[PDB]
Amino acid sequence: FKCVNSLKEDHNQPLFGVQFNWHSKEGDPLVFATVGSNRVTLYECHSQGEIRLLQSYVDADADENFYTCAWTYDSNTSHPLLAVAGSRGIIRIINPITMQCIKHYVGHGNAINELKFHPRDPNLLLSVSKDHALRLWNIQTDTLVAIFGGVEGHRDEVLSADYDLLGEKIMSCGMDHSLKLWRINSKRMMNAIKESYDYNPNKTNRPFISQKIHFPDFSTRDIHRNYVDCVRWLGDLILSKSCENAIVCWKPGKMEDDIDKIKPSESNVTILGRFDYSQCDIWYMRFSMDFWQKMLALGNQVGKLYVWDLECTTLTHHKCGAAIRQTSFSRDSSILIAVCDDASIWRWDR
Ligand SMILES: CS(=O)(=O)c1ccc(-c2cnc(NCc3cccc4c3CCO4)n3cnnc23)cc1
Repeated sequence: FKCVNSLKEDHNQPLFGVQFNWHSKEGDPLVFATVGSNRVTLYECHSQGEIRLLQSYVDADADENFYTCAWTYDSNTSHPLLAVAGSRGIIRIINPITMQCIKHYVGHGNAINELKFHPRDPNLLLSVSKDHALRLWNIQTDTLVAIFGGVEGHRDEVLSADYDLLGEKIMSCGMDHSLKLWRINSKRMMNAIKESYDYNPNKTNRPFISQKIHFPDFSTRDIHRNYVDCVRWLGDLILSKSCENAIVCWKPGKMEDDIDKIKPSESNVTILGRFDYSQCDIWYMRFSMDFWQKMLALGNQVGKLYVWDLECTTLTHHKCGAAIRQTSFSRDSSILIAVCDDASIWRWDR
């Protein structure tokens, strides 16, 4: 990788999130979104390192702080859509052509830390909050499918979550040092998703009733000893990090235990590997993987970018010295974008 371009957003506030749109066809524009302050901005990647500003969404509330964004598509037209959320605890669905808000969802009792779309169903949106819960929404029928939390749920702010390859289960993590598994291919959850598609408030005077999921299907606090701020699946294995200068590769149960045989009472975990690094000991730093899960990237608090081949390279620039909060690879893994605390954006080409 070589640094081919850099820019700074006029607001001068930290950029907390970045995502390339992985739903665009080959030959169509390569676009990424950034979130920081009360803004969402779209950019296009052109040849010879060129980055073109497309449009921006500026929230009516000057005190809103966006923390996360995620891309999906309309199941009938295949047109892209962008979801954004932050400190207000309000989810906004944005049309990327006009950069206008189509609709919004209220409900979480505090800030939203991460948004993720289901890998098979573009209408199923997962949100994780400071209110200690996860929520699953159906954005086609505007319904709240389920709330994951309660008696055996997280006992402090939830920081991250990820669906597995097929979207049969979710792993969540947060300030309580725990990683919790929630199966969504159960008879109860499959029926609830089916019912959310049948609901229409114009054909009944009764409200849609959400599932209250009080119990996870697995839980551990034995991987990290501080806030767990990023989790991703790697097949049936899990990659997770805290502020302790390592990404840990682990699995529930003993070495030969199959993930789908794991019982909620499972007391063991198996450590498989560790990715060690330096100067990344502050809260709120995300790692990412490329589409094919062959590359892993993480920025540090002094502007250095670490890249591992999953099948370590340190990327540095004399003008890049602020904390790198999140990174994103283009679908073909030829471009890597990094966003910083000083509102700067960095483009690395392979
Ligand atoms: C410049 S400062 O004032 O020191 C500062 C630093 C960080 C944050 C901050 C960042 N991001 C999140 N939330 C979502 C997010 C964004 C990125 C990575 C990440 C997560 C959750 C896990 O990892 N924040 C939620 N509440 N505060 C923050 C706020 C102020």
